[PDB]
Amino acid sequence: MFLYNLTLQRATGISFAIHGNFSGTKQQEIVVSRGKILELLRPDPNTGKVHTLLTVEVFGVIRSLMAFRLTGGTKDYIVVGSDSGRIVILEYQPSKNMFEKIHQETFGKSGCRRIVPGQFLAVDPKGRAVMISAIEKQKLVYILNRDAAARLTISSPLEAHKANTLVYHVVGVDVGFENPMFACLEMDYEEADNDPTGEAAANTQQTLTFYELDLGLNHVVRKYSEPLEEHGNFLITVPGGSDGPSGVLICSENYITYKNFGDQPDIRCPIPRRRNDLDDPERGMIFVCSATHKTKSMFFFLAQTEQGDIFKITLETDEDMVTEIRLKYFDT
Amino acid sequence: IKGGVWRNTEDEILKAAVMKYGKNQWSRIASLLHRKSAKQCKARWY
Amino acid sequence: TVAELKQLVARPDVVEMHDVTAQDPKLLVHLKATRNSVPVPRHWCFKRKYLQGKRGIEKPPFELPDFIKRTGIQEMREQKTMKSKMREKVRPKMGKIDIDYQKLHDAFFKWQLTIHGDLYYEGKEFETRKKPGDLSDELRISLGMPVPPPWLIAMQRYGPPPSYPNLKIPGLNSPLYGDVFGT
Amino acid sequence: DLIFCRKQAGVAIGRLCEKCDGKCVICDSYVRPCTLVRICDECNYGSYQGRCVICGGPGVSDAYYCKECTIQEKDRDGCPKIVNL
Amino acid sequence: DATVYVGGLDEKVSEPLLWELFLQAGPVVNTHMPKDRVTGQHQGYGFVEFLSEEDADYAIKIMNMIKLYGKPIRVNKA
Amino acid sequence: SSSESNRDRRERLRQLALPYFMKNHLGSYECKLCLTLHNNEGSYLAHTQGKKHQTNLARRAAKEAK
Amino acid sequence: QSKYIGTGHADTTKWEWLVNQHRDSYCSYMGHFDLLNYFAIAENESKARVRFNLMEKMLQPCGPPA
Amino acid sequence: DALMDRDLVHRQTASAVVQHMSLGVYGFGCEDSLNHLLNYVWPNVFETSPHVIQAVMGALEGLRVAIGPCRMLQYCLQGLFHPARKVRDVYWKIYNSIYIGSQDALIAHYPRIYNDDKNTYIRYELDYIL
Amino acid sequence: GHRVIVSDVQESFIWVRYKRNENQLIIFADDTYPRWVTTASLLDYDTVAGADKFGNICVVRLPPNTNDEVDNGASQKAEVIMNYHVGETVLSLQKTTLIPGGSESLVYTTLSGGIGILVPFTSHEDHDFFQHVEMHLRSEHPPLCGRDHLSFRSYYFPVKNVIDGDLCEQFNSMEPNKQKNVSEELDRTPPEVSKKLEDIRTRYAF
RNA sequence: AUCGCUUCUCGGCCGGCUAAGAUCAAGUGUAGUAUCUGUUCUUAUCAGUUUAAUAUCUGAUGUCCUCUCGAGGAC
Ligand SMILES: [Zn+2]
Ligand SMILES: [Zn+2]
Ligand SMILES: [Zn+2]
Ligand SMILES: [Zn+2]
Repeated sequence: MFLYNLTLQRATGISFAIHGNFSGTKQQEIVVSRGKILELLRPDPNTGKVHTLLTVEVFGVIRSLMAFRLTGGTKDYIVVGSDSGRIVILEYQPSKNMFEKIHQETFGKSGCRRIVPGQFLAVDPKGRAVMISAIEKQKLVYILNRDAAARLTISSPLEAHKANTLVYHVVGVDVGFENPMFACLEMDYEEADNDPTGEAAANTQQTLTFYELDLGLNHVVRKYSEPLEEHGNFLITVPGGSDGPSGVLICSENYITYKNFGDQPDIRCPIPRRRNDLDDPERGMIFVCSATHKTKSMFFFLAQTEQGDIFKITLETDEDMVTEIRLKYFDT
Repeated sequence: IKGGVWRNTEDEILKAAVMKYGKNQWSRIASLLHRKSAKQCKARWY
Repeated sequence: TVAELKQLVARPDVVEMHDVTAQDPKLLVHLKATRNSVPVPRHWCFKRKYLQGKRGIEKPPFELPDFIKRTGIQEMREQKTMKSKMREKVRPKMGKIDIDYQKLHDAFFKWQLTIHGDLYYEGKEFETRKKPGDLSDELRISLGMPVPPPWLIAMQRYGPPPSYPNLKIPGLNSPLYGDVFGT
Repeated sequence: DLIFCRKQAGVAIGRLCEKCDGKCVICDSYVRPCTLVRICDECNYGSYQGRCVICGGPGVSDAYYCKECTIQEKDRDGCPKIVNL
Repeated sequence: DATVYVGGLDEKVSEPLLWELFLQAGPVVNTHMPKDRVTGQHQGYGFVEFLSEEDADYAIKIMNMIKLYGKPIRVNKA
Repeated sequence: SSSESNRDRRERLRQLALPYFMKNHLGSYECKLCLTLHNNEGSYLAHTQGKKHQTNLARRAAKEAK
Repeated sequence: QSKYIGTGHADTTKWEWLVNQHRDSYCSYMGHFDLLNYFAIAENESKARVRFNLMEKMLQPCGPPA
Repeated sequence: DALMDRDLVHRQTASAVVQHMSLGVYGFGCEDSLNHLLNYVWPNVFETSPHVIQAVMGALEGLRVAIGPCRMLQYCLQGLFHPARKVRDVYWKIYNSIYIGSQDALIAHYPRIYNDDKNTYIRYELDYIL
Repeated sequence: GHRVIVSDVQESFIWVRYKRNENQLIIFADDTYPRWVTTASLLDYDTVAGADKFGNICVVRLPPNTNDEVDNGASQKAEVIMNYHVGETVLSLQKTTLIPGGSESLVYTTLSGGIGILVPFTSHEDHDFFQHVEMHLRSEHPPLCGRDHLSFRSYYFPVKNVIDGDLCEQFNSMEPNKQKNVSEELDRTPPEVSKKLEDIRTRYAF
């Protein structure tokens, strides 16, 4: 017997969303990722009716997705974190109404792995170097520079390898025209495996480390480390240089902490709770995801709880020194 | 180069060959063995 | 203790002589009995290096699948003096096989083992798959019975055999088609 | 005495000389050239520009992997430029 | 009783149809059915060693029902 | 090819001079007493022409005659 | 092989083998969007909190060693 | 007939045949007979001869991709913890060969292993039922 | 109405016939593989379809020689006739005829929100043709991420007897030189090819 | 009819001469395996190493006293 397969209704589930300018237009095309599917939408400034410009199936499990831009560049490419051992850089040709495969690079084995990258994906604000990472042991970097014709060329990889180290999340860091930085959440289980008592199960804090790419030395050295008080799930870029301070926000259990280097001391704030809540007090809270709103005038952040509570995160700074943090209830 | 130590295999095969062909034909017997000549086969017999 | 270790398993029969020396028997007991997994081959603890040529000298050289036999190549392949060989170079004749390209475009299309629960080991060939209740053709011929084999009439009177106690043979406690009169 | 270097695979294309020209590196075979070889500039640099991946002569061509090593995914490991020990 | 003596056979019978033949009753552990070398043919009498004795005494009871080539087969203890 | 003739000629010579030696389902020569395998029958024959092969036939000789 | 995590050997313990297959299962859960969503459905949480609890269970699972 | 051993070279070369066949036929649905042949392949696992052991390795690798890991692993389970050192050396070598590739797809096929005192060996995630 | 199909959470299918007089529950067959089972469906009396918690679809058929009354860990089993990885977990399986006047087909939803169908072939011609489709398409039009199609559909279990329609339909999106040149490798025309794939969809579904 | 001898008959085992006519083919090296032959452990006990278990390897021959390995006494 033989069976021919047909899809009829394509999956409506949306795992990821990235907003960039893919046509070189002042409008913002929204590239969203259905489960096995790559998808491209066009919302309308006036009526807001969301036009689907493209829907394509990649025949592979999408893992993470990020959009980026060359420095001061006109247009935006796409980086596809995949389940294969290949990162691919894509460009949507507005005319042809379909994507082209701009770059195909093979960093390792196939399928969702423990040590194989593609899991977590970060990129520099200036688009110099994109950093790709697995859950454990392997963190790789591809450096990007436009060619003589200003068409994108990808470099050779690098290696961040650190033994027996779990990576919670990786977020690009803002340093304008500098040696790029990266915020890697890490933890070491090597303390836990050699501790028959079970003490290392507790009393082990996830280490926040900033790697520094260095163009001139063309390797990636561990530079910054601080132990995190409590375990946060994810991090947030804080645009630095001209606009705002350069630092990272850390979303932690029942807290958010701006935690940065230089002389900058950490700033913690509790995650506010609603008056007269019916839930188990034993159930804490963190934030799910965050979408930064970046404006030539100002900037802020948007956070959400399990319960769906979006807050507007703000920074109170003295010059480049942030003194405190202000969170106003935004919506739900 | 052909010269060397005598082997039980070469020696037994020499027995059988001498039995079959006869004493006066040496070139025929040297033909079967490897790494040995007719003179060497004859003098090895006698 | 190899004794009490046999009380902790659904199929303790899996535990064997050297099994009690295992570095982790308290698991291997639970693995070896896993549902569809297959046993380890037995040729070790036998020092014979997995084979000898005793039973292997009575085997046929080979026999073709019937699909290849009907073709007719078998008769085509079957002798030559040396000067005929240097004549075979100077003379040479062509087209000795002269196969039918229709036939060899036919057989393997138009015309043309074991399950997972089995694995081969050294000496095993015929036996497991002649048993009480299962005999060969010819010996049927010497016996000369038309389609029970008649001494399973006396397996009525004298009783079920001590040697194969689990026995069932047709018509008695085993309620039979072709050759096989007992299982 | 002779074994892979296995440094991280870069974007540099492999280069085989006259001798090694047709060989798929790992399977040692000439069959079904399909994909392409990548080795790090740490293995391929300078006097190694256009050098053979094996003997150390000038590369006249580029190595192609077989289909055999493709499905077994061996082409994705460290750079298969043999180093003498 | 572990062994039995078996008379009155035809040489087309061999050690195999004895193997198969008496294991129909109960397994023959050790088979002995002489091959005569001189004229290369069998006289047709057999000796059988079993696992233990019970096999072979049941074998005395049941055993002499076999008929090899239309003809009678002797089985007795030994 | 001349090499091919020797293989043929050294099998026949070890067939003439030859009851124990045989050829298995493969091509090798074997001594069925001693259960030895021989690269060439003549090489095998010598083992067949040896004093150890001799003994193990006598020992099996006695072992049967008992 | 050694530098490839999950490599086994003859001296491999139970505990290490099972904690391996655990951690690999968890990386699969982080990997496949759906199966993750199944988990979120069954036991009611966010996708986030699920992945968080898993990342907590990465080092521990089965608890202390022996 | 060949894999059943007259002499080692038969097992070796025949095994190589099983390899290239196994890569070639992949995905077309013939796996059954390849399983049957895998039966006769399987005893040859044990030997010290370099060419036959590396041959058998290539063999079982191709058979890995063609048959799928599940069946492989179902032949490779019991050998892991067996008391002897030999069997563990080898079955762990095999299990590694099966492990590096397709490590992603192995998850489903690890059997149920009961939990002892200090450790919980049951993965309960798979037992969540809607 | 005759037999009963047990679905294990782990060891998958257990064929169980209920003897009415003895009232006994009878396991006469089981699967050759462990599979984590979401739900089952009957294509017919002798076949069973099943989905994996991991998002696989298997179909296992009894041998026609099965013993209907009986009394390592089993006696006789059933061969696995199909393995296909959807990549999306399937919580229900239902066989039906989607459209009036259409051909009977198999139906699977998934957890991702997608709804799709499996369809039998009525001819070896469309069979082999779609085979060449899949073949020259794959290498000539690789998947987007660089991930291979074949492996992705063979992901947990190797593909057996399934042609992927969503790859065959991408014939539309290829460049006209791809479309044409491939059609030549297929010895057809873009209209021929295209309509011939519209055949199955049309006839069976929308 | 028997013995011996003989004759016939039947059955079974059951390559010419010459100057011998003249003349006479071997690659290498790096790794590695297999198959032949020859030769060695009647060691007793215990302890340790070691092995799946063997095997193997590694160490010594109830204690004290007296007399000339043996004898006696005390345990
Ligand atoms: Zn290198
Ligand atoms: Zn070269
Ligand atoms: Zn290759
Ligand atoms: Zn011998």
